[PDB]
Amino acid sequence: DRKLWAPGVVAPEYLKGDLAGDYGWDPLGLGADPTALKWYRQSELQHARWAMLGVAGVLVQEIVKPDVYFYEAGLPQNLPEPFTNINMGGLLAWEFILMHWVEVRRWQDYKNFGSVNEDPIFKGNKVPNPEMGYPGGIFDPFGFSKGNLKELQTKEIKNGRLAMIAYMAFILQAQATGKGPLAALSAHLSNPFGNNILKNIGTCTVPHSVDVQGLTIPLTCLWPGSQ
Amino acid sequence: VRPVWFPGNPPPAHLDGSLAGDYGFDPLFLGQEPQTLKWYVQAELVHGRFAMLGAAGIILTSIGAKVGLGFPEWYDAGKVVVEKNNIDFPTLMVIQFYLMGWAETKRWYDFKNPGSQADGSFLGFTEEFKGLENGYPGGRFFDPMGLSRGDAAKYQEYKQKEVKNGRLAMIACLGFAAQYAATGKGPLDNLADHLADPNHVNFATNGVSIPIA
Amino acid sequence: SRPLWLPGSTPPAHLKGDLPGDFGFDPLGLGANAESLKWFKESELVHSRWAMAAVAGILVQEIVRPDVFWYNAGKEVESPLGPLGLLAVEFFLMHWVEVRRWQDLRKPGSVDQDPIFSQYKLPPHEVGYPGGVFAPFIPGDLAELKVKEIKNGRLAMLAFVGFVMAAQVTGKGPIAALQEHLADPWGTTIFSKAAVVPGQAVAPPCKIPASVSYKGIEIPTPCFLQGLWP
Ligand code: CLA
Ligand code: CLA
Ligand code: CLA
Ligand code: CLA
Ligand code: CLA
Ligand SMILES: CC(/C=C/C=C(C)/C=C/[C@@]12O[C@]1(C)C[C@@H](O)CC2(C)C)=C\C=C\C=C(C)\C=C\C=C(C)\C=C\[C@@]12O[C@]1(C)C[C@@H](O)CC2(C)C
Ligand SMILES: CC(/C=C/C=C(C)/C=C/[C@@]12O[C@]1(C)C[C@@H](O)CC2(C)C)=C\C=C\C=C(C)\C=C\C=C(C)\C=C\[C@@]12O[C@]1(C)C[C@@H](O)CC2(C)C
Repeated sequence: DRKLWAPGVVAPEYLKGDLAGDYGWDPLGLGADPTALKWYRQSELQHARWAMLGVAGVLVQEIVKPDVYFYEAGLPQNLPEPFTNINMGGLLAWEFILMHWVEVRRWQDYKNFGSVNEDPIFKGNKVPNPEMGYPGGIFDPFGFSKGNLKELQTKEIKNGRLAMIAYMAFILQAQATGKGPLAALSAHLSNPFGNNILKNIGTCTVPHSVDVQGLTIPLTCLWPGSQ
Repeated sequence: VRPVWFPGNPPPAHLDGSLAGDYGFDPLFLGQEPQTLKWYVQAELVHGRFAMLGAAGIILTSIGAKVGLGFPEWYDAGKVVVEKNNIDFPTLMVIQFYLMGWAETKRWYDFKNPGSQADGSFLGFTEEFKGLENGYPGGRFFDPMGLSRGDAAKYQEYKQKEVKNGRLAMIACLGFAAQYAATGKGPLDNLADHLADPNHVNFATNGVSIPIA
Repeated sequence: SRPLWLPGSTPPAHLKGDLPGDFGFDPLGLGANAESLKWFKESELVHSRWAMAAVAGILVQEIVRPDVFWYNAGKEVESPLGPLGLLAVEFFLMHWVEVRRWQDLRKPGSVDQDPIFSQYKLPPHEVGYPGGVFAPFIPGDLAELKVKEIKNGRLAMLAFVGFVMAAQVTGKGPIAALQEHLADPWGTTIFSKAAVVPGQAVAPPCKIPASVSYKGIEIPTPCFLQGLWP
């Protein structure tokens, strides 16, 4: 909680540094309810980890194959050769079921903390739980914990906040200039005064709709302007 | 203390946090008298249950007409029903009023006399018609699953859910009426027109709702 | 304590685990009333048993006679006993047995006695589990077998519902649709036949006709809840 988010601000009396990355920000007072603070920490960890994976994926996907737009990589006709033009219904089914399982397990760990630790088939195997949101065990196989856990949680959540900001940046850049992260960076370095957020905000390069094997996904932008 | 319709405003004394869906909304003080408040409670529940049935039926038949099944819109189904089936509308209306009059007079005279309707006069049915609470008859006929019986907190949660979905369905039926009067088409036609272009297709772009432009 | 449907949840106060198949599942609290719970227990048992017999029947009918669709098997038998003679026999026999079962449901100590040969009767049993002449060669403990019965029966209830909804969407029987799924796992799901988005809705059309003749009439043959289909 020390070294807060601003020089002259005070921390709310529910943010006292017991959570990692606590700068005492909470300007909307959403974490004033401890129940809601627990749930929002879990959602923060989820958004953070998914966004770290997301920026890693967009970056490594542009580096490995710059041939493919990450904004259009979800389209089935841009999928790799073992999966090109695959039926998105069965794909969505795989994803839906396999994610329903794990996310309901995580949610039951939130509701009753320490109740879904054991494997339900091979009932000899229990994931530990130092904290809610940090299962460990098979999720910490290299064992980087049982050391500086608070410092590693701080690193995780800081890089995760940064990755959330960075992925929304990726998305908005892809919507504005129609380019990936590194493509946008190189386009800035090519002409860093005629190619910036000016002369590119106000134009959305996302189409009004996209036909995906019969469906028409509505395909909006995060702000209005130019199709 | 308790959620109010107008945060900050204290609730009126006659709206204690006891009835289902009590948010202290009585600006005209219509239910200030207790017996009048019981009457209006049963009126709200009957209105909301009829409106839940009506919204569900309108929604289902609109779904059927929208996906292509053999369904008219809610504003055309009476004519279609009495003309597809050679049904005499007077006969249907008087049968409906006979049956609903029996039912609603039983309602009325259980409200006037709660101890009534359970003497065995109807067909020997005594306890099926005694009524649990005002507006919540219960029993083996009106509550065949026994959901009022057993768990009481579940029963209160269900009362809240009932009154709230009933108010939402009353608003929804008012919306169906206004949307037919404005757009001249079905409810889910309105919804599809809104989901097509959420902007430029709403009540501000009919020329009926806002006559300024 | 006991295995639950949600390994972290708390079962309702009215589900103490005494009953077979009691896994704490009553999110709506339908079995909260002690009197409604007996009726729902019996209805679960008879639904389970009817659905198990019916699923086994469709499967074995599909294996023995793949020539006939189980959804159409009502109008394709052409027995010499006509439709209405069979319907009358079934009506009266099922009326007898179901009224007997119902009389055991209401007043349990009522009907264990044979109404013809007084020497034969059922031993004092539990409602839903007659026993006696209904149960020769019970193989093992009765409690675990009641649990097995109700579990296979819930599975068979879902299996008959699946037969219905995969015979209305696919028009094929259970094993035929299973082979249809094995021959195209990613394209023959219901997710790959149907999808609704905010702006369009693609539903699978029924392979069942809306009406069938059956001897001079027209039986309405509707899809279950089409329109609500995804
Ligand atoms: C006819 C339907 C009807 C009836 C009889 C009631 C009755 C009641 N409501 Mg409910 N209510 C309704 C519809 C109804 N409500 C709807 C649709 C909503 C959502 C907008 C609500 C939301 C609501 C809240 C949030 C609360 C109540 C409460 C109450 C109680 C106290 C107020 C009172 O005495 O009202 C008497 C009402 C009438 C005599 C009927 C009103 C008819 C007027 C005279 C005509 C004007 C209505 C309207 C403005 C016009 C729109 C349609 C028009 C364009 C044609 C009482 C039991 C309070 C409570 O404690 O309940 C337990 C409370 O907190 N109601
Ligand atoms: C959201 C809707 C809703 C809810 C929560 C309730 C809740 C309740 N009602 Mg009310 N009721 C409703 C709608 C609702 N009702 C409607 C529409 C009617 C008119 C038919 C009634 C008529 C009615 C009477 C006459 C009585 C009750 C009673 C009760 C209580 C016990 C039953 C129960 O637990 O219901 C739980 C409700 C649900 C779990 C909702 C089920 C969801 C349905 C099946 C969705 C599908 C609807 C379908 C499309 C259309 C159905 C058609 C219909 C003709 C069957 C409880 C407070 C009894 C009572 O108070 O006992 C003391 C009582 O006597 N209600
Ligand atoms: C149950 C809620 C509900 C829902 C989900 C919808 C949804 C929709 N309506 Mg409908 N509508 C409703 C209620 C509802 N309406 C009611 C109650 C009315 C009468 C005023 C209307 C009248 C209406 C018209 C005339 C039109 C729509 C249209 C539409 C569509 C676009 C939205 C729009 O134009 O703004 C309409 C949104 C509202 C009117 C607000 C929603 C209802 C509010 C929240 C009720 C508040 C009541 C309040 C709590 C108590 C009142 C008493 C108080 C004054 C003291 C959309 C599908 C348009 C359409 O067809 O799209 C193509 C259109 O032209 N609606
Ligand atoms: C009609 C068939 C039926 C009936 C009467 C029952 C009755 C019962 N079940 Mg069983 N059950 C069934 C089918 C049925 N079950 C199926 C198919 C499954 C597998 C999903 C289960 C799984 C199950 C578990 C795991 C447990 C029970 C338990 C119970 C008891 C408490 C719940 C209660 O009172 O609700 C009474 C239920 C009804 C009145 C039926 C509800 C009908 C509503 C109105 C419509 C439901 C529509 C449905 C959602 C559509 C599903 C189809 C498809 C989409 C899958 C009670 C004896 C608990 C128990 O044993 O405690 C003693 C328990 O732990 N049930
Ligand atoms: C749930 C019960 C059920 C129902 C309603 C049906 C209905 C049908 N079956 Mg299926 N079947 C079932 C279970 C069921 N089956 C089971 C469990 C099996 C596995 C043994 C089969 C195996 C089977 C085959 C192999 C064939 C059918 C066929 C048929 C059709 C004609 C039957 C006929 O001619 O009667 C003949 C009637 C009798 C032989 C008399 C009944 C036998 C004795 C008296 C025992 C009955 C009492 C006993 C205690 C069991 C009752 C308990 C329980 C079922 C409730 C008809 C659609 C035929 C078909 O495809 O038609 C096109 C066909 O070839 N069935
Ligand atoms: C989860 C996430 C991103 C996940 C991304 C994923 C999975 C990306 C996947 C893909 O890209 C790849 C990999 C490859 C592509 O081919 C395919 C897809 C699928 C497209 C972003 C979250 C992004 C989340 C963001 C940006 C959240 C920002 C939240 C903020 C700023 C909150 C602020 C406050 O709430 C506090 C903290 C305190 C309050 O009191 C005050 C305020 C100010 C309200
Ligand atoms: C909106 C409504 C009532 C609104 C009341 C309000 C706002 C009251 C407000 C207040 O009083 C309070 C609360 C407190 C006071 O101090 C202040 C005010 C402000 C005065 C009732 C709707 C009530 C609406 C009802 C009962 C609707 C029933 C609909 C049915 C039966 C539909 C049937 C059909 O549509 C189908 C199903 C198929 C078709 O083919 C055939 C038909 C028949 C057309």
